[PDB]
Amino acid sequence: ETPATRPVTGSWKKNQYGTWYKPENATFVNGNQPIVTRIGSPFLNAPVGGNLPAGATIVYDEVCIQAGHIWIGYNAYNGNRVYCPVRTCQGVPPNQIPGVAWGVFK
Repeated sequence: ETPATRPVTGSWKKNQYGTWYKPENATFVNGNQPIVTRIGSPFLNAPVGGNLPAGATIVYDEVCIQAGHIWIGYNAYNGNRVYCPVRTCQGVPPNQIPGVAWGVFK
């Protein structure tokens, strides 16, 4: 597995890649802009899965922080780990600074 072994940061925890994540099951309703989604990894340098249409409702199970962005981790029908950037984050938690969301989080 390789996550953070010690009880750290509570909600957020850092994985082996140095990506901060948290398991959170929510619905992300994309706003008025299509978002570039990634697969496997939450990076701008990660393989692109496609663009998420504006107004698409995503059910995600994870939120990650990497590449100055906050990402949502969900799976596609092919089993792809799709990461959609949902907002920016200046720095890494616990002192994270999340920018405006590109949608809603239900």
